[PDB]
Amino acid sequence: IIKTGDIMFAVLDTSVNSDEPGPILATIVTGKLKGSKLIGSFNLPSNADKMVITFNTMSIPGAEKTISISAYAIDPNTARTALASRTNHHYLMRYGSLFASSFLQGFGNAFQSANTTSTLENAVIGLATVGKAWSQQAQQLFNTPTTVEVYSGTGLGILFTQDVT
Amino acid sequence: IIKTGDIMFAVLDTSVNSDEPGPILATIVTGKLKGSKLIGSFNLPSNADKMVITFNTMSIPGAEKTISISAYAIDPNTARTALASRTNHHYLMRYGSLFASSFLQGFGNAFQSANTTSTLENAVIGLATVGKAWSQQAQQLFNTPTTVEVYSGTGLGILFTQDVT
Amino acid sequence: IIKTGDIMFAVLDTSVNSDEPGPILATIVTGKLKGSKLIGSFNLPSNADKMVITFNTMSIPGAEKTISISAYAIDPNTARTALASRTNHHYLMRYGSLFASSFLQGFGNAFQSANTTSTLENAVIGLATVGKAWSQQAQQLFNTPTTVEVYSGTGLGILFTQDVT
Amino acid sequence: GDTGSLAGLQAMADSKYTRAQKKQKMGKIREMALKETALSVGAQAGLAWRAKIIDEQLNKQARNLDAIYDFNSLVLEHNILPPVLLEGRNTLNLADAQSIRISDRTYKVAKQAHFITTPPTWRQYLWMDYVKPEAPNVTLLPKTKAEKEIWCIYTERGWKNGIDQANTILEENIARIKEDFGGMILYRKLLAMNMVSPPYVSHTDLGVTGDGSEIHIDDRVLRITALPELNVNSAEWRAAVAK
Amino acid sequence: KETALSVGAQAGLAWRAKIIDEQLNKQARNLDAIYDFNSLVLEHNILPPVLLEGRNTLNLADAQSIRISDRTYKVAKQAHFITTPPTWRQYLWMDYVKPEAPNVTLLPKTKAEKEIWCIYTERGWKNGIDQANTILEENIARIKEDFGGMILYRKLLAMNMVSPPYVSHTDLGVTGDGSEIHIDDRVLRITALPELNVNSAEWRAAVAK
Amino acid sequence: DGCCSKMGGINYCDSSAGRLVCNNGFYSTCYCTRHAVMDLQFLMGCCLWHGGVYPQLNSSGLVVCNDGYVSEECSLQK
Amino acid sequence: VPKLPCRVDGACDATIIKMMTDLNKKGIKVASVGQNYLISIPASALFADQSPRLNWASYSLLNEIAAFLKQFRKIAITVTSYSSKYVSVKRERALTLARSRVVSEYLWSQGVDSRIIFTQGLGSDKPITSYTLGGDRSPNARVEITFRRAV
Repeated sequence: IIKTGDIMFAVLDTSVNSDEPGPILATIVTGKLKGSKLIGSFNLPSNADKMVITFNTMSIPGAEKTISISAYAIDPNTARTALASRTNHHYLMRYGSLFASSFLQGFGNAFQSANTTSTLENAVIGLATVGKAWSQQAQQLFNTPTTVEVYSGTGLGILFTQDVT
Repeated sequence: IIKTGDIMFAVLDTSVNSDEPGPILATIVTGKLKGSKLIGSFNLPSNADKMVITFNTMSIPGAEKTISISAYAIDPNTARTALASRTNHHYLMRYGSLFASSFLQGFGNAFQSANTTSTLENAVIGLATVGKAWSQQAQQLFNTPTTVEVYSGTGLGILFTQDVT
Repeated sequence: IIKTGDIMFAVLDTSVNSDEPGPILATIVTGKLKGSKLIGSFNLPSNADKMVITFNTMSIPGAEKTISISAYAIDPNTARTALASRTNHHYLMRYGSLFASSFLQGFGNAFQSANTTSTLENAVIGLATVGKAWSQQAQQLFNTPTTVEVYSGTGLGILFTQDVT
Repeated sequence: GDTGSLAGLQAMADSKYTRAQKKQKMGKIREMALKETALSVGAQAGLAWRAKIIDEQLNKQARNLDAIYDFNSLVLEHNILPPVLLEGRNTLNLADAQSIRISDRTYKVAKQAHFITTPPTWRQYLWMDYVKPEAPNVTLLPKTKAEKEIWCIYTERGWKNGIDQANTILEENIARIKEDFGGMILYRKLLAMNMVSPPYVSHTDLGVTGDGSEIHIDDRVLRITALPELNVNSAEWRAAVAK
Repeated sequence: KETALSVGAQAGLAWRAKIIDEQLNKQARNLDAIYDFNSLVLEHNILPPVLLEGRNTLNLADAQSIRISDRTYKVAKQAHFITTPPTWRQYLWMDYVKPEAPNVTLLPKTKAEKEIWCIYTERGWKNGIDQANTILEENIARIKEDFGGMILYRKLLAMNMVSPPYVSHTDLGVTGDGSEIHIDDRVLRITALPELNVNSAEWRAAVAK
Repeated sequence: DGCCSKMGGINYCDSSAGRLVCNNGFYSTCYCTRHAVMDLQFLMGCCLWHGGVYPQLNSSGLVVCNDGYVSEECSLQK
Repeated sequence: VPKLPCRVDGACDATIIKMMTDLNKKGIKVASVGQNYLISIPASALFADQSPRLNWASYSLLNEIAAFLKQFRKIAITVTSYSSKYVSVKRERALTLARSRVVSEYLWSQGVDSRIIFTQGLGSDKPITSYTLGGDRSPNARVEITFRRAV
């Protein structure tokens, strides 16, 4: 018997980046069920200000049964649902690529425009024509999100939802 | 009897580039089952920041049985899901070909435009016409991504999902 | 009884270009089966990253049986799936023809436009009119990919998928 | 370490050991694949090498072995092998609580006497076979020098194991042939002591025989009537003395 | 941390096991000197049975009910055949396997973590010490009970409280067929296990000077 | 490791005795055969003076010897 | 095998030949043939004149002898005592017996790895050198130990 909505500790030893979800397991170390181990996954939210772990497939040692009590995750010794990860992974790469391509296209066209009022002509050439394709491809590739990454040396929390035996 | 979702190892002897998935097999070398060998495949990712191996056809020697455990893979000794390979295979080739095609187009048109205010004419000629076809063909071929390739002497982890006997 | 997913050796003595698929046969020289040989076919990938042979129709001599064990191929002593052949077969020919047709078009138009600011005019004439038809024909014929071709003297390795008897 | 583990677990709090104990997992999981192959090839090569050494050392002493294992002194006059006998002295066994059984001696017929055409040698008993394996297949290869060297020394371990295997097989062969020779000489001893039955064999003859097309000049057949066996007539046993 | 005190208990238990095994190995001669089972056997290679004593028995079953007696005795294990006399190592050599694999799931990263690791590992070490001593005390009490039971049977038999065990032996001559023989057949069976005699009139007194 | 030091060096391993014989005609004190007489008083392992370890692995932390006794010191505790 | 005992405890044949060379160049006789080993000592380095008493310097030689004899593995030790002709038969026999007794007791007190000790004293009934001028200064008055090395 597990009370409806109490908190359990778990030890997490394997990590993942939030790009491919899949089966990930944790090791319950305290409480009634000792030596027990539980698999589940994560999800990708719209904004990366938190990362939660769905945990459903629960195994207790001793008996060959697999219960499916489902629960979620909080950060240990934090009492918050946020994940210890990094946030600034892939903004600046696409930012710099886009702004560099735009600057190239602008330099070529405006220094062609300022001709009326050889080497600078070749500057116009290179900047004008390689700005455009890199600009449209940068707007093409600008939409890759920055993922979060759990780490393999901190456990996690499990707050219960339903009752099992 | 395997508890639902615990940790095992496998030793990988054969390599493949991540282009055409197929039967790829590892050998479990320790644990409860000895001499066992296991076929499976991988998945093709849009983003090349990690690579997983999905294993399905697990056979133990001695007897004729075929248990059907499906499991994922992690890189061991870091306890993460990344693959130890290269990810920068064909950025620079298509980038340079496209940028050179652009520069040719720009050279022909701009040094044609600067004529009012025979060899340099033929320079204008060659760049002006081989920029265009190479530019549209580079925009054609610009979409082939960078692949990854696993190695043929790197061990891997098998974290289980279901129970077998 | 064969273990589900072991490695066998097969002898390749005949070559084929990667243009028309066909029943290509190799001869197993090792293991319990002596004198046995196995026919299959190849596939054409979109990109030339690797080229492999699939093998299905397996025959053990002496008795009238024909099993259908399916398997894939690896490059011997590399433990990888690539094919040792050529891949730069038809880049340069189509590139040169297209760029030459371009250069003719450019010569006619720019050296006609530079007329205001007999034989030289006929040079402009010839490049001017023979550029465009060859340009559209080359843009028609550019689509042919580079062909690869396996050899008639390098065998290969076979990794199993299913069990037979 | 865990022996003086108070100092050990005070000492393993060092953060350099935390980052140094992580990197041995792949090394263990690679080394355990290497070592079994190294042991296997060392066992194979050392076993074959030791076997052919034993064979040629056996061939160097050909005369004395055939001298000492002379069955031509052991055969009987109707070209019939003596039977094989085992003995035992001071036997006892507990079967359960309040259940004991002792006996002073016991004797067992192991293999029955039978007709033989050619007397057996020792070569079929003491010869070891020799298949040279010319195919050392090494799929997994070590990466660096440490795994190379421990691969080498575990191959040496397998070499020693194969040598010991050959020695055990040799002494088992020695035991089997010694037991058979001892059974023969036991039969001779018991026949001397008159506690066993000598084998009795009758024979019947016919003269010229056959049809008008196929003939034999004579035709003598023989069948053994009385196998050797022990007697239980205790008073009818002859004893022995020396001087 | 809880796993840390658990592995500290493992280390302390193994360490005290090794220490007590060295100390027990140091006194090998005196143990065989005092536990002379080979003298304590009887003449037909038979283990004498086990007896237990009791004095001044009182029980209050419930109200209005008291049962008392002066002394009583109990047969624990009946006599049986033996082959070799038992030694003290069958009761005192406690097992030992050193655990050399502490998988630290919770590595220390702060000095406070190191300090609480130290104190809880110390607690586990002391707990392992206490457990090892308890195990030793249980074993030595058990073997003391065994030796006391043997000696109690011997002296009650001296005091004519139990009949001695009675053995019938049957001897037959040669046996078997013409292929298998045993030259003599001696079979011994114990037809009368030792037991108490309730006829107290046969009992005899005892004095010292 | 060099057992016949300060002597003639090693001759061979007399495995009838299981002892090395040096080039000097003295018996080397090192052993070279498993089938040789030691003098050892200490042992390892658990479930000793019993049937050894039970072949099956119990789901709990208990270990048991083949004659039925349970070795709590080899067994995992709480 | 590394867990197994590779050699016997404190076994070093270099030390063996070192101590036997020191004893032979010291003058106490030590002889080895086959498995049978004999060590002979003169009583002048052990006692006073016609007296079964021990001098305090002799325990160094006793310790060296014990360190030599503990090096091997053996079963039975036999020691014997021989005297000059001094007064009678009874006195010399009892003196030899007592000397054997005290040296055997000290040897058993020290760490001897043997199981049987035999003492026998004779007196002046098995002489070696017929030249019999001296008393306890004679080389014939002596004490011998002997054993067979076991495997």
